[PDB]
Amino acid sequence: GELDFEPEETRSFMVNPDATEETVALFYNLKLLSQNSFIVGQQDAFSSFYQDNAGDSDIKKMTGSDPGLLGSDFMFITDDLNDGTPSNWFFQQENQIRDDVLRAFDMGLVNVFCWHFREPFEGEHFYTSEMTQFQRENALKSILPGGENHDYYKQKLEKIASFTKSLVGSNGALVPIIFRPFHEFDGDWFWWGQSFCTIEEYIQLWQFTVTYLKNTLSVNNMLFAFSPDNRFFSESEYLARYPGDDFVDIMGMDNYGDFNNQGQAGVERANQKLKIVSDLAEERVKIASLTETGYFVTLSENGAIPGFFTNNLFEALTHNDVKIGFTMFWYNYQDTYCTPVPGLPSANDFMEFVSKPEVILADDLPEMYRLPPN
Repeated sequence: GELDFEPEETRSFMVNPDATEETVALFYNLKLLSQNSFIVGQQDAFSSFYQDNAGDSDIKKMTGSDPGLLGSDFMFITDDLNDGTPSNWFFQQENQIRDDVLRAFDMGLVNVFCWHFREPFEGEHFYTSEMTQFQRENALKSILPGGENHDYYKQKLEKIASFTKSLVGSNGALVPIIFRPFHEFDGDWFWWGQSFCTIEEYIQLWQFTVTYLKNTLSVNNMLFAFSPDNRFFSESEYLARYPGDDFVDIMGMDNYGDFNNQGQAGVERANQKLKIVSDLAEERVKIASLTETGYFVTLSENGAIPGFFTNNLFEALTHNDVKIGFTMFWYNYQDTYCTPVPGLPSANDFMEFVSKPEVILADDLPEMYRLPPN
């Protein structure tokens, strides 16, 4: 693979040119490997398992290798009831997340965090179907400067910052994380969604958040990822609520709908939308990504899609010279899986997929946190 800039210049293409050396290396190495390959990871790979069969990650049970990327969530870390102490269940979750992230970094994996941020008035729900009309219509407005919950929101960012700056690997370096907040904002299922705020409000929230974390709180081990769901067909629509090249490192999208038993038509839609992201990332010197995907199987309800991984997902990720740094599956949980373990339908198909040269799991990860010389 080849890039149009030298490693030593990477800082000039980053939201935070003062990032730690390992965070700069992560940006460079993701951009470089995206020319012809991509990392595959999974949300909660070290703590959430099909049928709660704990031990190795399900991807390692299946393939023999851990995933190349671990997804985690700030949800429990920012809960109103997380008091930081050992008896507290939310703190126990925070500590387990921290241990899994440090384990991932020590093994060389990439770490991505999303944030299922419970709305600020009562702190109980992030899904709009579960909150009141008043909460839906006013949650995001209330956290902007001038909003009645703005100081509350600053305190949540301060907790994200203190957690993030606490992540020290076994090598003594801070763990770089990709932070992907306010995702899927083109849908209506979260309170930061498009029916509940204007374009200007969403962009103001994004810019305030990046600047407060990077500048006020001096968080230097973070890359920033922007990701709608799949509700666009053009560059202009993808960019509708984009906060600007000074505020985004990773251009992502989430896509389950085009894979949900939609045939080759859905595969084509998924590839076309990812190509838009990939084209914009090439033009703006960003990293592109399919930040969430999967086809969820619950054997008492539905079955696997024949050739899903090899013929559907892989084709969408590669056809027409798509360039992405990584993709991530959602978690496996109880009787529902989106990556198989041995003996389940889609296991062979998954093996064929992960054997493709483009796919990078833990065993074939580059040294992502070392910058090569010029």
